[PDB]
Amino acid sequence: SGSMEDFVRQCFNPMIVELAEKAMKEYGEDPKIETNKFAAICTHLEVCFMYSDGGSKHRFEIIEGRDRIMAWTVVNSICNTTGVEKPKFLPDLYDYKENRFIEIGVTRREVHIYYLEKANKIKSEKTHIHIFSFTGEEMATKADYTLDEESRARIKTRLFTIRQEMASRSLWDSFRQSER
Ligand SMILES: O=c1cc(-c2ccc(O)c(O)c2)oc2c([C@@H]3O[C@H](CO)[C@@H](O)[C@H](O)[C@H]3O)c(O)cc(O)c12
Ligand SMILES: [Mn+2]
Ligand SMILES: [Mn+2]
Repeated sequence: SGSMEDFVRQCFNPMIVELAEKAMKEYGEDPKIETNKFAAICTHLEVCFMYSDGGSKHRFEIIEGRDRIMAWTVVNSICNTTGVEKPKFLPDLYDYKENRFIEIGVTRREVHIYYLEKANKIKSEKTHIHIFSFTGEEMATKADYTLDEESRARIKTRLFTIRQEMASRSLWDSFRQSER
């Protein structure tokens, strides 16, 4: 789906597109062939960055996007300084205000299905899950949404805009049905 490749390179900042290309090739996947997955990885990374800008200065440490050594440097450091237990898998963010790791989900499916999958693969009581969709729906652990409605609205409106531009290019149907 090379027209989706064109969309991704036009839609996302070059720093995001470059990181997503690297991430896919690390798993032997070709961004030029799995173009729907490339778009999905760019979207999740953009959401993670928008979320980290969503509250007070330095509220959040970003873990997603970092090379593995630096990501685990951030996590092991945080788990020595704040004493919070050590996750088995790298989470997306750490929230200094609530003293918890956050896992961010972005889904073309239903939020409840994706929430349960994240909860099950995580198996760690401490990690806060926040799920976004392209349709305006969000859902978070204990209905605790972490950010104010205005910052969440920026994220939800950004995902809608992406869905709308995909739809105008007849890319949305394939993209929505690509997720597994
Ligand atoms: O770097 C990666 C990061 C993640 C990823 C996904 C969700 C998160 O919440 C998350 O923190 C990280 O997913 C990747 C996937 C797949 O990306 C699909 C769409 O994001 C997912 O639906 C699939 O399950 C994934 O395997 C690849 O194929 C390749 C990759 O390099 C990556
Ligand atoms: Mn992640
Ligand atoms: Mn995530």
